[PDB]
Amino acid sequence: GGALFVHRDTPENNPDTPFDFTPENYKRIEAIVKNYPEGHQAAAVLPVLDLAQRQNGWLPISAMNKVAEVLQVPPMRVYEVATFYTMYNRK
Amino acid sequence: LGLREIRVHLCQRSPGSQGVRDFIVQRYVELKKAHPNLPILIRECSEVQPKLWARYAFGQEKTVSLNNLSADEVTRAMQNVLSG
Amino acid sequence: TQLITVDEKLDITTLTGVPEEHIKTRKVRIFVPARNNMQSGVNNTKKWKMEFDTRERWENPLMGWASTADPLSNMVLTFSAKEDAIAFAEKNGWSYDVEEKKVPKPKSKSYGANFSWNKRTRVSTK
Amino acid sequence: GVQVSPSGEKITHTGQVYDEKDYRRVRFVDRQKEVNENFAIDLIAQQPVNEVEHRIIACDGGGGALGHPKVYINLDKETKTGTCGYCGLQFKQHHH
Amino acid sequence: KRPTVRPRSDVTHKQLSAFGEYVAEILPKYVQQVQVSCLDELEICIHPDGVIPTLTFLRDHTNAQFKSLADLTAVDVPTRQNRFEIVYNLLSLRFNSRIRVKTYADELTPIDSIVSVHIAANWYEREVWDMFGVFFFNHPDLRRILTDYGFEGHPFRKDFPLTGYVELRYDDEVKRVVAEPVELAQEFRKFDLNSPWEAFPAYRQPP
Amino acid sequence: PTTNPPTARKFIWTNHKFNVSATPEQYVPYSTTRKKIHEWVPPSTPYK
Amino acid sequence: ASNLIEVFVDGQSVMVEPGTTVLQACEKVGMQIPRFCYHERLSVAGNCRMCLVEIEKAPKVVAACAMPVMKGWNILTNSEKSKKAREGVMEFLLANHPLDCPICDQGGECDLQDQSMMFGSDRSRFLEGKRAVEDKNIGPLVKTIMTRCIQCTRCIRFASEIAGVDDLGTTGRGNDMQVGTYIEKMFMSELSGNVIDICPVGALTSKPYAFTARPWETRKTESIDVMDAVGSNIVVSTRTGEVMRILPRMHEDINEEWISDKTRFAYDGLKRQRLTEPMVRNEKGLLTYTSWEDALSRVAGMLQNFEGNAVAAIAGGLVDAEALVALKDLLNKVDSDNLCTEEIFPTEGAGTDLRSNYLLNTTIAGVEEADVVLLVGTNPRFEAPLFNARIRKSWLHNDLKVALIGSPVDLTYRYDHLGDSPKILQDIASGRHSFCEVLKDAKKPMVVLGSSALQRDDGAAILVAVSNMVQKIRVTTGVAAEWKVMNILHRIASQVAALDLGYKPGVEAIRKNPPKMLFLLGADGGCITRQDLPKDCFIVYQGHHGDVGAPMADVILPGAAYTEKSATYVNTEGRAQQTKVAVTPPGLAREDWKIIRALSEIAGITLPYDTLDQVRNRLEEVSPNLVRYDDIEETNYFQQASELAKLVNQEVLADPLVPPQLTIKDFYMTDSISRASQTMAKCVKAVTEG
Amino acid sequence: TSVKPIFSRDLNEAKRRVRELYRAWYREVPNTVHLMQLDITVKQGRDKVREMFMKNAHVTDPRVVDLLVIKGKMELQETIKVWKQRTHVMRFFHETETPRPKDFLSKFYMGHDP
Ligand code: SF4
Ligand code: SF4
Ligand code: FES
Ligand SMILES: [Zn+2]
Repeated sequence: GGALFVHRDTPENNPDTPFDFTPENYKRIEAIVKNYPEGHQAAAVLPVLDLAQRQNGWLPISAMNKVAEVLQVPPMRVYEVATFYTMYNRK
Repeated sequence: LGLREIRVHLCQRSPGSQGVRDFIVQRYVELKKAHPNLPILIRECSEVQPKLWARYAFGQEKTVSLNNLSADEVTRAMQNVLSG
Repeated sequence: TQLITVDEKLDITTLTGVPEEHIKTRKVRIFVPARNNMQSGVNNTKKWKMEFDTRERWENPLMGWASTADPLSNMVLTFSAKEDAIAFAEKNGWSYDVEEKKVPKPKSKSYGANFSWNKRTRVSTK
Repeated sequence: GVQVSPSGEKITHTGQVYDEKDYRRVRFVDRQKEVNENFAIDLIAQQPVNEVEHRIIACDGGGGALGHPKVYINLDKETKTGTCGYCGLQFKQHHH
Repeated sequence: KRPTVRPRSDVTHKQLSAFGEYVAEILPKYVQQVQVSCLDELEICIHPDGVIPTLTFLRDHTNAQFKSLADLTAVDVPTRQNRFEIVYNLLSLRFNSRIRVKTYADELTPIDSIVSVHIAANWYEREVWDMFGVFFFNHPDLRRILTDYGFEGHPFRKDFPLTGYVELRYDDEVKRVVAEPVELAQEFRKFDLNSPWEAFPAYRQPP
Repeated sequence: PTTNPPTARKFIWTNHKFNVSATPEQYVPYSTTRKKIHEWVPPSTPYK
Repeated sequence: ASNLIEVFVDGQSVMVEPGTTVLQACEKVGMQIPRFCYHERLSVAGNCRMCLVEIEKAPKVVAACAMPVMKGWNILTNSEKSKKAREGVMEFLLANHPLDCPICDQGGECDLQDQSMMFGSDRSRFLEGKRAVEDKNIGPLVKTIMTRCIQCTRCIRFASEIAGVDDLGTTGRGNDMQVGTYIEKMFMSELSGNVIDICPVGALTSKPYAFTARPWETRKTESIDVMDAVGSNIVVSTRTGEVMRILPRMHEDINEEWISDKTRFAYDGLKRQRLTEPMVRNEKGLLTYTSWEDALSRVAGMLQNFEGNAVAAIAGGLVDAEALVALKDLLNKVDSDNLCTEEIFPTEGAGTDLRSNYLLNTTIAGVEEADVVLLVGTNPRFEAPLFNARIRKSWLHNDLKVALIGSPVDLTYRYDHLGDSPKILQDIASGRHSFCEVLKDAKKPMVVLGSSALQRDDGAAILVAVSNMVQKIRVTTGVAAEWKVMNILHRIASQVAALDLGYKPGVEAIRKNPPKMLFLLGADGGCITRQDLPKDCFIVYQGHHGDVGAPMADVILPGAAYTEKSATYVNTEGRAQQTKVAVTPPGLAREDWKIIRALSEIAGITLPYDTLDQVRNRLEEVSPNLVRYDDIEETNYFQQASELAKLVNQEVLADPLVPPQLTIKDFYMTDSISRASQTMAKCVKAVTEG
Repeated sequence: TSVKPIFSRDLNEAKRRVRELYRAWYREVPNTVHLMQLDITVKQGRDKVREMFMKNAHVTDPRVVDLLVIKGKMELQETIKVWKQRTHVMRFFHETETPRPKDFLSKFYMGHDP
């Protein structure tokens, strides 16, 4: 239903959709990542993703992919989070 | 003569084949330097009676046992094969 | 009726009506059937089987069915151990190539390994 | 439909026909080759898509216990159409 | 009380177990592994040297009047070295009870006949011979009963193919019915049907 | 069937046929399958 | 005593190591507890909750897949609580499961069916409407039908822990949890078809095998794979004289339960571009159909009029030891010894005289004991996956540290990339490369070289440099004298047997002294060609496909395939493994050694052996390692080979040695059986497109 | 190495029985080529008897020999009495079975069978 849990590319929501973090968001991200041990930085996924949501208002696929790229995580490990938690707006 | 191959059969852990392993480690190197282009095959197996197969031209093979020898009997048999 | 000294190897070929062909030219296989990986059941990996060599199968021109001149194409015997099968084969005069039984090796397993501080067992898929 | 081959033999709905050089066509000499002229694929294609207003529809075929097991079909993908696995009926989300 | 399961009474179990003790302690020289089943059936296993004594005792003895030989069978189990499990199912009209006696044989290990006890066993022993290859002693006329007049083999042996080794037809050349090696238009299809999941844990074979 | 008639279906025949054995227009069996294994198509050119 | 502990299973006692689970103990006493999520090679996950048992004097039930066993615990497998837990879990699993069994390829071999019949109830009190899920599309090999997923996570854990993809997961939560990807993405790795095997409920199925059969019909023949040189154990399912699929076997030492997609999906080539009849040239120079008598007479004449150094043979990779030894005996009886392979191994030094120099002496199961691994000129991923899978298993559990001298690739695991040129070898040996520190502090290293690196002209130089490095490694670390550091990984099945049989590897001798009567047995790679041979050279080609060697032939003797014959194939370790007959060859095709013995009889020659046992007695004569089936023979003569090979004056070329299979689109089609498969073509067309 | 004997405590008594059986068959052949109206001579029948006897000449266990003699006496009964017709008697000669050659090469030309 409305919460489909799948993603079919569109012009508004595609990997080429223009998302990117602001130089302030990057420093906030650095701090967040610093709030966790040095080997475990894949735990900032939730705060960084909600941050992107705040900047952009919602979450397109490019946003998740960029979060992954930043944290060096597989993007599916971010798709799972986004789909699981409801505070994350994918429309 | 018409010798083409020498293929040595033996065991890895057995007394009878003890003469072939010593022979190998001490002289296979020098012998394969002397005859560089001659196959000298060692196919060591388990619970196999050691033998020396010398096959000459037109597919004709010989076989002389090596059970419970020293390395010197092995050397003499191998050189007898080589010479003919 | 006391005992008798036979002192030879058993041979039953002459009493089984089996033709020379299917005794001399037959290679039996003795084995424990391998588990089917489409399933995790291990109850068909217990009893030893005896299976014969496969022979020709040609389509029937009329319909297109599989034909054979091999009576033993579907012969399967079930034994509780390896020596029993070897004895049956020797007795009936067949040639056999045996295949040892494959038991999985015991494996260390821990649910905590999935959650580790420094090892690579740490999984990202709960 | 029932199309013929260069030899005149009719091609069944399985795509089967004997080659011109095949000797197995003597069985059809002074006799006929039985084919079914009603190809089920063309027929089930001739049927229309049944629209629905629910995202998940069931299909028992028809007649209840005279049809097939009841399966449920998802209709989220608005480009595609859901096809029963037993019958070939198609369904589409009306409101997309 | 439950409508699908089968009503079970222990009284028959006790009766048959007591009679089994009776038989075991009255024929120790032959009796092996008496046993009774969940379904009420008595099974007395013996050494083949005891066939005639056991059956004669069970026929003539007063507390055991099994004087009707219902059946006489064999069972090929190629695993064990003595394959054939010969079975004697019997009936007492005086006590309205049955009993089963079993022996074991081999291709080259014959047993004694019981036609001196039960004349019903002539044809049954001929059948066992024709089907499995077990030879009986002191049999009046031991020949084939069911197989063809020149048939080679014992078909009920598990090692014998279901379809046999030969096949018959008529040949105009010789003007006779002849036997040719088997050749089928459709080969029998062997279906592997055993489920790989243990089904009855009460019969589990410990390794 | 003049009062309780059958149900109408396209694929049903409109002309019943009797047993047509020992005639033409009879039934001859055949394989409804295609070739399983395909042979190599040798080239039309020589090695020269 | 050695930290074991006593535990009971319905009274019966058994001593189990600590950390052992309830399930493993119940197995140790022969009992198999139900399962839908535990697979014996994947991380534990207590999801299905079908493993539930009660512990004596314990209120609730534990998950036998995850609960370790404590002292004195009695495990009640067949008590009321356990039965009712199983029945409840079955009710729940089947509540939303679709009535698809008669269209589900998993029918007859479904764990859900059998566990419902053996452990669950026979009724449904679900009076509601089930759910449905829109099916994915993850490629041309795996068909996804996700109304049938019981969310066991096996696919996910397998992709992550064994394949190393990490592209599968669970989207959503609750009853609407959708296993799979969140985006359209083809899941085309080289260990993808095993997710089919570990999905118990037909959600993931083979598109090729779709609808083609049912498990009870199939007759199961135990054979091995030949696409690679690992010797993967397989079962060949047949249905009325026809191969229906390839299904793996279990061999904890080689292919525990896995096989490559090339191995299980390239059986569609045995149904295409096949040689079924002996062919011969007509006056016009075209290939026409003829008999066995005629072609064998032609070949026997041509053989009679030739002698040594004018005759020659070539093997191709899918060849069996029997054909190799028979052809060798034939050529020997006509005095030729130019028997060559298509794969280049260096005879410079000890060559094939010592098996230590062309085997995997640290057998595949030795990667589990190792601490450091060094890859030279290999992409073991695309070249011998199961070996790469074992290296990944070690990299996971035993913290193995990998390194690679070669072109940078993925490998599905992380590795220390040193360089590309082979001059890194001298620097690792003489003790100047960073890696030397690891190497010195290590305890059980193993170097492994790729035949691919030996195909370039500097194979002998690479080999001698690796020998130097291995010797100095053994000297520094202090190996135990039973640990083998030097290894060689082949990508060609018949190679090890050919080298054990005396074949002179490489086609250099042919180029050197070209023949007038060339034998071309299974060779369809294209090393030699008529532009390199005299004019009017009589070529006779054996084989089972018509890819390369048959077009250029004057006679064609159609042979058999691995699913069509019994044959010994030796793997990189020396483990002789026998194939078995599942089908007979098509048309007038025949066993290869049979063809060759008949050829001899037609000629004045006559080989002694009329049967297969005699051919294998001959094998025992030549090399007795070819008959010890499933066994591996230790070989301990590397010191001498190194003393000998320290005397060649060749140096490496400094060219960056890179492997031929650099991506997966260069993995699906490598031999004729693969190039003749429409399925592998579908795969390449999926990967190249995206 | 110790077993129960069926009839013969050694191979010589079994050979005595085998010879008795050979005599019986050799004496019977003519009566059954007369009665059954077989279209063969009396020499062919006795050659066939001898061939079927040699077919099991390799045996050394007296029990196998005793059982073979029992089977032979069963057949001789079926034949002395006319329980079996000329069909079953001529089954022995295999007048229609195309004789498979023992030449490796012919077996190679026709089929995959060894
Ligand atoms: S798709 Fe199959 S393997 Fe994956 S979680 Fe579902 S049932 Fe398990
Ligand atoms: S997975 Fe099993 S239970 Fe489900 S539809 Fe397929 S065969 Fe039936
Ligand atoms: S087997 Fe334990 S929860 Fe699945
Ligand atoms: Zn439907």
